[PDB]
Amino acid sequence: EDGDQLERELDAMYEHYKERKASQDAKYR
Amino acid sequence: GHKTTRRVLKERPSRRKGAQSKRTQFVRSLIREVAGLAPYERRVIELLRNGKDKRARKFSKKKLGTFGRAKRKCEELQRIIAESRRAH
Amino acid sequence: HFRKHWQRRVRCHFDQPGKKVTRRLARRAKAAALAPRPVDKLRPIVRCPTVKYNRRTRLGRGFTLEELKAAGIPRLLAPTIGIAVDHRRKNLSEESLAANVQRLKDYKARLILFPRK
Amino acid sequence: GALKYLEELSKKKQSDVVRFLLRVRCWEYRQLNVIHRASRPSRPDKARRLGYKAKQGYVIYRVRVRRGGRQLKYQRSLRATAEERVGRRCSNLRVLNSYWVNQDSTYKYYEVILVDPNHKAIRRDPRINWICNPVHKHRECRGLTSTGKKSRGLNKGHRFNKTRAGRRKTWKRHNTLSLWRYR
Amino acid sequence: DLASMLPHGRKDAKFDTKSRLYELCELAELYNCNNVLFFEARKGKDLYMWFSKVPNGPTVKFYAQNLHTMEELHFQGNCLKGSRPILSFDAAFEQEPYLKVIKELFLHTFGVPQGHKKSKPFIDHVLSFSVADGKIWVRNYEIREVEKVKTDINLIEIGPRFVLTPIIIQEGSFGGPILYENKRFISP
Amino acid sequence: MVKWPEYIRLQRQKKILRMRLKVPPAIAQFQYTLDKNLAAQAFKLLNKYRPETKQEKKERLLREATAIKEVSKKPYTVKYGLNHVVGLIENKKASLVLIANDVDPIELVVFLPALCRKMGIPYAIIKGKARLGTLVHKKTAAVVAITEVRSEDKNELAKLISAVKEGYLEKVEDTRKRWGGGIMGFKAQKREEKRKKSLETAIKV
Amino acid sequence: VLEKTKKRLTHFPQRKYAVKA
Amino acid sequence: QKEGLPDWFLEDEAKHDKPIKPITKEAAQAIKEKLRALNARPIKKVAEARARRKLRQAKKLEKLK
Amino acid sequence: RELQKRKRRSSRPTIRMPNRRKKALNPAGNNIIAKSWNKKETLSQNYTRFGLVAKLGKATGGTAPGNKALL
Amino acid sequence: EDPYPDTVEWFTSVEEKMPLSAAPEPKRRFIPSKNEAKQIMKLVRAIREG
Amino acid sequence: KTHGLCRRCGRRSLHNQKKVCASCGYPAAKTRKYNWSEKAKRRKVTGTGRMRYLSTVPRRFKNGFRTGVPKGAR
RNA sequence: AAGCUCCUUCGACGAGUCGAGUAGUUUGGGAAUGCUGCUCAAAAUGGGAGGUAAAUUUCUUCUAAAGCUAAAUACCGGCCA
RNA sequence: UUGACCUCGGAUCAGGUAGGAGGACCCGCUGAACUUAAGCAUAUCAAUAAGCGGAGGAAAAGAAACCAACAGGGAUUGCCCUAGUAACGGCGAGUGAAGCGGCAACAGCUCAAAUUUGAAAGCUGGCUUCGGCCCGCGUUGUAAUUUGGAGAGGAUGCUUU
Ligand SMILES: [Zn+2]
Repeated sequence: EDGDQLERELDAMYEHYKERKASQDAKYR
Repeated sequence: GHKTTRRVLKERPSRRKGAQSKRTQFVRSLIREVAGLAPYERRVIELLRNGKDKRARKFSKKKLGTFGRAKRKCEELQRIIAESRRAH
Repeated sequence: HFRKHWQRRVRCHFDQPGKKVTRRLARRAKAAALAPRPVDKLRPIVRCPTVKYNRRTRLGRGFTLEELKAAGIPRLLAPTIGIAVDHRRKNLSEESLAANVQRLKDYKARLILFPRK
Repeated sequence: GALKYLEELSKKKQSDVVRFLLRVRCWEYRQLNVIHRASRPSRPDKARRLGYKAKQGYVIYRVRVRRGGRQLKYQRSLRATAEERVGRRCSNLRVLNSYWVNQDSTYKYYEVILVDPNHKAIRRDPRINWICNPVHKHRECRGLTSTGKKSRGLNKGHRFNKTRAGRRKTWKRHNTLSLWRYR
Repeated sequence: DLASMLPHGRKDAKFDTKSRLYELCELAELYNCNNVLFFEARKGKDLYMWFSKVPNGPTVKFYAQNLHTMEELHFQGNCLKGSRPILSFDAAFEQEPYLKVIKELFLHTFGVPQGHKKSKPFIDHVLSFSVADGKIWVRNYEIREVEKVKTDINLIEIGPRFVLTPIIIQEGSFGGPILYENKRFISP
Repeated sequence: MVKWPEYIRLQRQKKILRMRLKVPPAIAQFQYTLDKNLAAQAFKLLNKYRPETKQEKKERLLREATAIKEVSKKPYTVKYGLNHVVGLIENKKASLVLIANDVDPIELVVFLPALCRKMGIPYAIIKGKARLGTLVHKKTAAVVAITEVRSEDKNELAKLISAVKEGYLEKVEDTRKRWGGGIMGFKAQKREEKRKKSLETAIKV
Repeated sequence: VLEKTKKRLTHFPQRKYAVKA
Repeated sequence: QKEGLPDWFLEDEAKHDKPIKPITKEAAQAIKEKLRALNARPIKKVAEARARRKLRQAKKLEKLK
Repeated sequence: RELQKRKRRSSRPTIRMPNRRKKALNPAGNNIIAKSWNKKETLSQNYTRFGLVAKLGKATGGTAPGNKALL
Repeated sequence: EDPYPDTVEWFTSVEEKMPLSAAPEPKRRFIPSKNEAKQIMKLVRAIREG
Repeated sequence: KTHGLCRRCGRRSLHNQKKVCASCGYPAAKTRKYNWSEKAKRRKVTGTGRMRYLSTVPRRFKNGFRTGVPKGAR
């Protein structure tokens, strides 16, 4: 109804994308 | 100069300095209620309701850039105050 | 006064007599198509604007709607019978109206208008 | 008469309704490609008055161009580069006009109206079949659109002496030494 | 230049030509100003200066010419920005009744009130008004002190140099009856 | 984890954004529509006044042509078309107006409820521009209207007018002036509380 | 050609005329 | 509005909706002074930088020889 | 220049363009003007014979003594 | 201040009982369709010609 | 060596490392041409080769680009 | 289908566009000559330009931000003469 | 469960289209320095050369948000004079128009803003026996009517095809 589950899924991929895009530095790691 | 017999000329339809179309005023009034107000007009509305008419004109000119534009915008928002009080 | 590269922009008019023949042949071509009609269009008499030239008259662009109606020539038929129409010029004085109305009646007296088909 | 109501609404771009719609739409365009086809004009009144019809052959492509300067200032407009880039992607179409839809602080968003000259609907219909003639190829590249006319200065008066009828052509005319036969 | 010498005055941007002359009154009422120094240009060539008392006071219209502003490198003088000046008036201002009205308006426009908190404490320049032709000549000088020979004052021009020819004086802020006409003004 | 397609992610993000953002009243009012019963009762009358299809119109034209080769009452039908319906509202000819709730550019219909109210025309918001489309044999109708019905349906239309203005217009008399949105779930509330506690000690500016 | 253009040419076509000297 | 909006929405605007305003050099210098560390310029570190400087010209002079 | 040299060197024939003209220079048909028009005279000379007027504008130069087609 | 104030209905609260347009109604709105007659006559010509 | 045979123009001007022709720029769609060398332009201009198709255009224009066969032909 | 005539009825005209501020460039042209970028951001007896000391900013003249159009004009290239 | 709509995709799907050359003339972008003069610098060469993009037989411009202050002119373009004038420049080197006027040529129009609403009256396909049929586009607007020196709607009477 309020989209709690849909939001949780969407934020999950956003964090994964940010972590993956930041981990290709090797100095960030 | 020379003396010639002047003539009376027909009115030009290109003249927009007559009674303007009643429908466009209706559309403007309706749309203004629907759309709402801009952030800078909200500041002017608060100033006019608080009684700071002088500050309202000065702020409006800074945003608009002309004394005439500031005067028309302050007059327009003054009417909204009068109508909103009447509506309430 | 040759501080720029004038040599690359120098126009010589060695085609002055050639262009005149070309212009004369173009005028003949219009007469070939519009065989009985004149190759020009009737134009009104107007006064020059400036006070330097206001004592002299010349030809205008086209006839005003008011002076075309006073002559007795319909608007939509005037460009068809060889009369130029200018919708931008105003009369502003009876002198300009009378001069061009009389010009139109003189044109109507000399006209030979053929049946449509 | 819905388009007259839309004209007034588009005049109040900072109003609560328009600001809200422009905020959400700006985010959506940013998630999409730089140049992508819009199935429908987002400002139907603005598209209509610029010459858009709902026929087969009329398309809208919207595009965002990075804003700012090169301290040098580009003599053409950001709207001119938007039209030129869309025309290159749709090389078979003819650019008709373009209009502003959104700005943002990093980009600037326009919607471009294009007409297909090889479509039967366009060719049979007057009022648009003039664009089918070959003298109208890549008008946006030559400055023949509305933005190009403004940039070139094609206006009448004493404030446009140097640039009307072509700036470069006027310079050549004023700097040509003419010698007649009988001097 | 005139705004710098006036600590009690403020600058204002371009004013609409199609508006009304008494719209200057509520404009000045907006900023709590009771004196208006109005610059009016025609054809981008001519200058007209108006001095007025904003609510109701008299208003005088001049034609300004022979303008020599600051930043022209032939003056060699300087003065404090906002310092209280000495106003040098001519004897003609005391006799002609219309020149007496202009004298009071000038004293209000260039007064620099005594206790103003934007002025400067020490006095070093004199603003002089002279009437030689049917015109008012405005000059600004620096009071330079020199030790006397066994201190005397020497003057050096520092500022704007312009000529004012009175066109009209009207009672009322920017209207009302005409109380003086030049009858000899030759328009550019 | 598993990666969703780009266009599926985009339209799902818009669904969450629609309920998270605080929407202005002129767009908030489009959230409130009529119930299942009122929609069915409206479409029952509206179906009896459906315009003739492309095939039916040709057959009627062929019938008259054949008769002449070898005097009618004014047709009554549902009016559709945004420019058409707006002119009917401005001229106070539309008895009842139904507006879709999902017009892709919302600015095309955002003024319609206010215009209907200003003229005194009863109006309702119907879930589905496609549902309105089937009524007029189109893919999509932004707005439909009824000007005049036949004598046998004059009483039916009048009852539906009262039903809408009682069942729908009174229910939104206070909510049409209010901002919509603000449906924060548990995850959103945790983010907001976390945001506050990150600024409780120091505020970098 | 456009229908409005055709109507104008239908009822106001170019005529044949002459001017006497 | 910022209160109840997801990170992917807000972080997108923070990147692309920063107002463009001029920065004075005095403001830039103060920030550099304010954020300067306490061990940025010890006597030792400045000494090596000058010593490293003199070597580079000394070596460059040799390539010239 | 290189194209012109190539054509002069080639064995292909030269495409001699006939002197065709966009606009005809003489009236044609079975009307009064076409049957009375003299190809060797000028516009004014032909109109003067016809008794008609050729130019309704102002005379821009000196005409022939017998000219009656220029007003 | 109120970040999200309600809209005070200062224009639509006043009912007006007249159409916005004073233009006269065309005759065609009161009579059978001229266009439909033209379409039918085209169909009649087709039927007669076969 | 530094340059090999170019396929588009036939000269030994194709750089072996850059893989770009120094004369015509073969990988690029357009042919290299510069206005500061008029001699270079006239060496490769139209008319310096065979002119297979464009030589046949003028005769077709002279006859109006007509289509068909002469009347009475076999 | 079309032109006109008359009138106790109507008559919709283009917005991140003008405009103000600022930077660069440009022009014989700081009423900024024009253009572009950035900040702000309009109007409806409206808007633009100009005339005018003439006593108030009266008067004159046009209608921007949509579009098409032959001819007189240029031509070291193309087909020829 | 089924079925619409929206949006986004696949296909060696049915039919099309663009690229390259040429570039004398034409429309834009970008863009110098040698040189000339002056204590210096701006200026000059030049809004040129080089570089990039885009057309045609011409291109471009074009039917006034114009010129004017007149007893007014009346889209655009070009020639002649205006004129080395106004105007801008240590009022250096210098730079440098335009209105009027004579002439060549002349041509005017299309939309958006309206409800056909007593009848989407409009159009792309592809199957044909070439008679005509269906698939769709489209009401978030395709026809007819109108384009502000106008116009609409009624009434009236001639005229026109
Ligand atoms: Zn090669």
